[PDB]
Amino acid sequence: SVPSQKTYQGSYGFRLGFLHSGTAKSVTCTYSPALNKLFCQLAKTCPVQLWVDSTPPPGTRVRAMAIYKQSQHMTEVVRRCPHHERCSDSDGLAPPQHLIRVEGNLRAEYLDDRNTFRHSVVVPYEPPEVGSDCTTIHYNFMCYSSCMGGMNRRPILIIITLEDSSGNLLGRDSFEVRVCACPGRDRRTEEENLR
Repeated sequence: SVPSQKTYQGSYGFRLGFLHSGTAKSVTCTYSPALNKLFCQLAKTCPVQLWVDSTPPPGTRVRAMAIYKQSQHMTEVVRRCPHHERCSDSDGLAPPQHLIRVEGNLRAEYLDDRNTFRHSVVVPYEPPEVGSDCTTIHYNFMCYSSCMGGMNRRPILIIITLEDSSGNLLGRDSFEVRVCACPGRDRRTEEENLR
């Protein structure tokens, strides 16, 4: 089967937000609203904001999962390539096979789905701190889009789900991601091509 990607704000008005990082050659992570696509370097910090209109219940969680964007590849589990899964760059929590990691959250849990074999990483939703209007999760993406035997140049979508304590859907949003050497240039290029 295939995870839903339908945008759904739900009862709490859940949606993502992204910083405005620009397209300088030196940028390590940058988001294109026109393409709904994040461009980032390998394993670098990718801040993703969570916005809500009202605070969901204690025990609410936030899950991230990757799927292939093209329909003909969508049933294939997105995973790290045969090189990266064996490079012993584990942070002690994330399984070496998982593309998506959460950085700096000791409560992050990594799931290998017993039925679909898909990977995901889930954290507790924390309401914004004092003087803050949103909550930010720092993600790392642990393979290049180009990795042979892995993503193999195929585009992927990251699905972020707000879920209750049982894992039921409360909200959903998504963005494409490209992991590449020069996110600034690739964003500029793809946006030009779009135009």
